[PDB]
Amino acid sequence: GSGEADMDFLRNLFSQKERLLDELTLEGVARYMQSERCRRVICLVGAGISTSAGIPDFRSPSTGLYDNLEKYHLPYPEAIFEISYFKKHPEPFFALAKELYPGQFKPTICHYFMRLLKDKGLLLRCYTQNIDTLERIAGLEQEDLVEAHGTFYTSHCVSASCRHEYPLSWMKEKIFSEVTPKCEDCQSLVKPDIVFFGESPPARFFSCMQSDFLKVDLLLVMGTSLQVQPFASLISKAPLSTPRLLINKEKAGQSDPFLGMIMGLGGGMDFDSKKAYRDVAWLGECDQGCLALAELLGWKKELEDLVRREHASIDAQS
Ligand SMILES: [Zn+2]
Repeated sequence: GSGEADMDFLRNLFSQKERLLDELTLEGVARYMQSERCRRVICLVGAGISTSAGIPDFRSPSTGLYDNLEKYHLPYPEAIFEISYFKKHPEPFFALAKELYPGQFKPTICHYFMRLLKDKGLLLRCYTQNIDTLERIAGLEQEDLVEAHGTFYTSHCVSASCRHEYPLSWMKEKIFSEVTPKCEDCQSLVKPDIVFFGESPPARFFSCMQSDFLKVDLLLVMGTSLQVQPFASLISKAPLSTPRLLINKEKAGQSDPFLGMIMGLGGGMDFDSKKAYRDVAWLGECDQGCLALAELLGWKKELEDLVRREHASIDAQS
């Protein structure tokens, strides 16, 4: 390949060992988090943090969700999230969005735990797979978040020459009234800032992925398998001394041999080999693990009060 020199040029430009936990347990993590050294925490979260809110298993065809979409005849399943298809045929996506827009679910204990991390100046960043808006509803702000698949909170005209922004109430009204949103300036489609196939993600995603893991003191991985992009790559970016806690129902089994080898060679999770020194798995429901961890930090009541207050505020304002 005559391209190898160019690939070497870029790789050289973009190229980037203590035991800090006294014990590989939740209790050890909680003590570490109270130590001076634990200043910057990154959470990586997936669908398991929202199950307890009632968010459905979207893999199942058996719930409300997709029946309404038969009439559209998609040419392949991903077409509903592909930008060139959306531009010609926006209706299927907007029919799905009607189900997915927030309003019907509240954040979980796990979300509010991340709100406490923010309140306490510990949260460097939350990387989320989810598109349920629950992190934002819990009070994490855009600067706190890298939403891997984007967000329904913000919306923009799709034309690169315009890119007018529209607020959630403007969109939600249109979607609920089954009016396809058009830009008032240029008449192009307006879509929520969900990152479609074929679309560029916000630049800040890469910049955060390239910076944040250089000086992170603790990774909290909740409600996701380790073998999911981009998370597989991001945990292996942390400093070798940085402790990493997984809170999830189950540890995933092996999913592929390249990804598996890569993990093992690259500084993937090691909870229980003879070389284990910094990774902890806590297996159970995300809410239960965050309750437990909060109790260890002396935050039980603060967290309880926060959940109750915020849930009541959602009731009051619905
Ligand atoms: Zn426009």
